[PDB]
Amino acid sequence: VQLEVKERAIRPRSLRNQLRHEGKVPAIVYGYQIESTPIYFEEKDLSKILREHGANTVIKMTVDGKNINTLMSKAQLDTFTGQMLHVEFLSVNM
Amino acid sequence: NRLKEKYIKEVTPSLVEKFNYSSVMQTPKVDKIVINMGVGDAVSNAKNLDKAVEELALITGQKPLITKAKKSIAGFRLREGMPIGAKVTLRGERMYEFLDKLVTVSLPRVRDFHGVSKKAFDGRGNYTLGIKELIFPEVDYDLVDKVRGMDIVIVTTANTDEESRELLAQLGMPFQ
Amino acid sequence: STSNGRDSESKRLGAKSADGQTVTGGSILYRQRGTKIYPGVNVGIGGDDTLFAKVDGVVRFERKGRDKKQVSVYPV
Amino acid sequence: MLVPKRVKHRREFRGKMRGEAKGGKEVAFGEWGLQATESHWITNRQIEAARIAMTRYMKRGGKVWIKIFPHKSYTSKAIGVRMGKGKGAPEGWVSPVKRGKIMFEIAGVPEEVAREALRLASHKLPVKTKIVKREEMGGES
Amino acid sequence: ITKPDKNKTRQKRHRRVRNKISGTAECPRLNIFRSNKNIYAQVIDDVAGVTLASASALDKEISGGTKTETAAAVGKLVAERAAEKGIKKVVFDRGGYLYHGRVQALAEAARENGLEF
Amino acid sequence: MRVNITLECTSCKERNYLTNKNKRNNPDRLEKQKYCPRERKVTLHRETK
RNA sequence: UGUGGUGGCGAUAGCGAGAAGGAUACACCUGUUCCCAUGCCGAACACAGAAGUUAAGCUUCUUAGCGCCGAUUGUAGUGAAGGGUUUCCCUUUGUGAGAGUAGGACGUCGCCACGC
RNA sequence: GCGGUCGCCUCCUAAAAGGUAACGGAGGCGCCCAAAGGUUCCCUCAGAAUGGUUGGAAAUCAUUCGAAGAGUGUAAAGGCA
RNA sequence: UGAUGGAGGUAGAGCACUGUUUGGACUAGGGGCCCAUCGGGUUACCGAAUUCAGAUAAACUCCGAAUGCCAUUCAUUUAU
Ligand SMILES: [Zn+2]
Repeated sequence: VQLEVKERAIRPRSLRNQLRHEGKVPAIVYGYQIESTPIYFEEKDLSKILREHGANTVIKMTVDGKNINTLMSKAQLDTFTGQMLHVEFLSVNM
Repeated sequence: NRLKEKYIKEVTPSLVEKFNYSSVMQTPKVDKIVINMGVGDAVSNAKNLDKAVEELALITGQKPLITKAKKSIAGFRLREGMPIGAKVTLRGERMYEFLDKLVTVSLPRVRDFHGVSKKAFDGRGNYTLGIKELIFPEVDYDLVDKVRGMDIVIVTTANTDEESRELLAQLGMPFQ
Repeated sequence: STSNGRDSESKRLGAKSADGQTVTGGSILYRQRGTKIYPGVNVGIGGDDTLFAKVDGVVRFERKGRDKKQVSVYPV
Repeated sequence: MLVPKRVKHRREFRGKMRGEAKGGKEVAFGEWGLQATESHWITNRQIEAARIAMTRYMKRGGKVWIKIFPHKSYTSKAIGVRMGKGKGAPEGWVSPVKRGKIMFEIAGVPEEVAREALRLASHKLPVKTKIVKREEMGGES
Repeated sequence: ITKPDKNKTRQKRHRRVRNKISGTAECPRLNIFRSNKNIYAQVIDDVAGVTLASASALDKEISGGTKTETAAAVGKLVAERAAEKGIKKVVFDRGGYLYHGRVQALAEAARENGLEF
Repeated sequence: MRVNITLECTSCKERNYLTNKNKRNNPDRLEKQKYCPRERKVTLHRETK
């Protein structure tokens, strides 16, 4: 119902090095009624859904309007980190 | 012959009734007989090939081929280009007459009558029968002095075991 | 005491002409050993699989569907 | 001096390698695994030591997964031979591990024996470690 | 038993003949097509792909049985419809065929009536 | 085994051509309808004895 | 519009699976005396024929099971500019692949002939 | 110094044009074919499954699947259905 | 310098091929030991045919980068 719904830029170039330090999760969405955007996230809002709601349950991205029903596809990190990278959302509708 | 008129009169329409072909063009037929005589001993003696070609030319109406080697193996003691066997293709009316001879003459010259061996099954209308021996009227004791045999490979246009069995059965082939 | 260290010599393959040159008669375009590029308009294959330029003009490279490529010359 | 894990060659010699970085390659079979955090060669015999320090806390078997295997070879000269002639004789069988290939995996046993086994395993390998589950897994069939 | 249908091999031999030279800008093709009953002919350029003159076997005017008899007639009619448009140096397609009839009659009748080979 | 060999115009008698043979496969003297430069005419050439 | 012949355009044209048709046409199909042919064989090749049939091929239509074409993201790598240990890692500015896909896709265009 | 090597041809090292050294890592050469050449026609492979008299896992056969898993005089790359 | 065009198998991915290899399922029948002295073949590797997930490479490739490189009756600046 509510998440970290933000937007990004086309090529935010190598500033992403600093995104590795001060704690942001860059994320990815592409689907049916909206083609493709990248969206910010933080790690303290989705692992709580992974524990509480589960690893493969429904996420409702909201643009203060109609629903966007995404699901996880892949999130594999670099090792010896314990922090999120490469979150590919993937929406399949109702 | 006998068998073509058997097709045109009696063999076809009962087989049509058993399976209800919407066209007469789906009557399965008989094409080929392939006859082979693998020797192996002729590598030792080139005079072994002097007689099998004569025997096959007497039984058929054709001189058979002289088959190649296709391999080079010393564990079977063969180079390339080695004359080993002999093919006979058969088409047309000599097909039917040779099958007539097989029905009337060959099968009642078999020791220990038990029936034609069934298990040549192969699914797709391909029954082969090994022949071991003097099972033919155009053969003498004083001519044939070896224990050579024959080979039959009849290939049809059928698609089941059952239609192939009934093609061979309404024309003859007394199985077990 | 090593049983190695013996060499061929560099026989200097590779394209010797760009796209859009002004090319005279007969000059070499792309020297092969083995058919990596087929010829096209006004280009022949030598004994050692080279490529010519018969008609004076402009070298341009193309495709042959998916696999392999062509050289051809178009005059003025 | 016996090698636990030999190969079949195709080639006596290889170049001395150059390792930088990898990632990913999560826990797949078992339930408890290390992660190398550094970059070195790891030889044959260290894997023998890791096997034995794994198993001699394990009781009645359990589950042991080895996910790293030697492939490449070393050479060395004699003592006192000058620089000069061709490469040394091939001796040993080594394979490098970058930042994060999981070393081994365990399952079927509760955590305490597992963490003892992984501490015993980690003190016989020259690389710093951690301990990982199937921690964050959306793919679990 | 599979029986490979005969147009497949005819087209294979076409493709292994056509890849030398069509060359049909001012010296166009001929074309030769069997059936079990008839014969067809076209005269095509490249790469317009346009037949400039054509004649069937037995769809316009017949002579006799569907034979070399017809083949001489078609070899008449193709060149008689051709040289009105001013064509001189035509190139044969062999099709995928050989020369024991029904084609060389077309060839010879193409030779006499005004087409150079 | 294989020896260098020169040919011979059978009319004007000049050593025109040169080739190679394997003289256990072919012990004889060859006969080819080669060309003659001095006559401008096809001439049956043979091995020099 | 159908049917046949014949062309380019990267399989987005294919494969597999399912259905219908014989106006004309194509093909199977009946033969071999004739031109021809079989390293044996009218199976092919070549020559003649109109008894039979949509059965197969061929043509039309359905299917995203298989194969193919696949945006935008991100991430790995890297030019230039830097900084600490120099085994190697990190930071600004430019450029970004492969895997993963949402999606597309059971063709498009050209000429001639015969019917319609 | 004792050993090894001295001309030519393929591949890697070679930093995706060309070039590039080391007593770096690997294999060959000092021929052969009168057709193993030229032209013109015709053809498509290795294997695998299933039956078949001597017949053996594996000779000769027959059917089906099969883009190559074959071959190409000779070493290796690059090509060629 | 900027624009445009192609030559190509380097970094990284690196599975499709060729090499090296980790655990599961399946039998086709090797199963030495069988019950045996007439059908059940009991255990094991289940190896090859497969079929799953998972690694890997200077002389592995289904793919594939920045950069330099070759050219243009191209544009600007400069002096060879
Ligand atoms: Zn003379």
